[PDB]
Amino acid sequence: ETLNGGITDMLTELANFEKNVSQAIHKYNAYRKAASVIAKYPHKIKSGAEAKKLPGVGTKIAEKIDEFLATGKLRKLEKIRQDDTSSSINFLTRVSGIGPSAARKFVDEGIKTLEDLRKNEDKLNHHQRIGLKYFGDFEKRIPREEMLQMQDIVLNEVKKVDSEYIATVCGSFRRGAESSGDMDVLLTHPSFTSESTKQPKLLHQVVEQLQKVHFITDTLSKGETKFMGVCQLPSKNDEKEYPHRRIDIRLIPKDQYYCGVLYFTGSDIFNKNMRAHALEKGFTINEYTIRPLGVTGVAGEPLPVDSEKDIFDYIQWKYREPKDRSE
DNA sequence: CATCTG
DNA sequence: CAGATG
Ligand code: NA
Ligand code: NA
Ligand SMILES: [Zn+2]
Ligand SMILES: [Zn+2]
Repeated sequence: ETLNGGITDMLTELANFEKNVSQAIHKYNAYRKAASVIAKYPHKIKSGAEAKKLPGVGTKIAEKIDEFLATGKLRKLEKIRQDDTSSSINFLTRVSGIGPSAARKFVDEGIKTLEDLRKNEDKLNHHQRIGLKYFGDFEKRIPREEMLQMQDIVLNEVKKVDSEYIATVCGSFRRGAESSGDMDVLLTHPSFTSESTKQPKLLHQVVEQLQKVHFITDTLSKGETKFMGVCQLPSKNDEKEYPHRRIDIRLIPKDQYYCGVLYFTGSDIFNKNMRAHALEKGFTINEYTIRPLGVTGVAGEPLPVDSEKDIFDYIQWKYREPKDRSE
């Protein structure tokens, strides 16, 4: 957790590049298991050989560790940190809609910077376009103070549209979080469910309203259950306009909301622990539902939930306010 | 995993 | 339809 940090950190630096710059997915995968195990390892690795002793740890990675220990750096790491091409992919990626694949091709066409992009706006697609347009704003954290005003608006309009709507602002913001990165709203209607055959209007109506009154600015992707968009808090008394914020809204069958609600709220850490216990208590838990573990190995059948209250109870646990859902 | 591009 | 991105 700090006894083998530098070690894992470089391993990450290495794994990462294999993946994004080279295509070396395996390679990349290697650095990762390695970093995984060395992370868990209870002692302070004083040598490659000692390391190698580990599973996931081979000869090359050992090699690397020695050099790292032996001297405060790594030639290769240093060699990679310079190279403009590598640095490029790393940069270009920062733009919503640019993944590595794309990051690659652009560089290969000379697009390396931000302007590069701008001039080649033709080569970007819609998402990518928006992405570039909101580059800075997109990287801006969202103060909870904005989060509330924001949440305010969604919740009202979702409301005027259908009284039976049920919206929820999951995420960190939910676990108290002083600031978040984006805004994910969990959504369900009573007339939407597990067997219930679709209902796209269900999602499409609210999206409209939002854009209707201006809260929603752009659409990134708009499927029948997931809408990926951009939004923004009406600039007040002209002087202070807000940034453009990421926003997702997603429809869920009412019959498996709280699993999802719970689920989204995290932290992953809380989740695991809750997953690990549910299991003790003789259960199963996931994004969608909670089921009773049979002894034959496994087995299923959905347990019936009406609130985060129903889940905890089940695995017989202390209901945890979302504030203390941390770990 | 759901959505887009092509 | 494979393959990308979030
Ligand atoms: Na990106
Ligand atoms: Na293939
Ligand atoms: Zn020891
Ligand atoms: Zn999100």
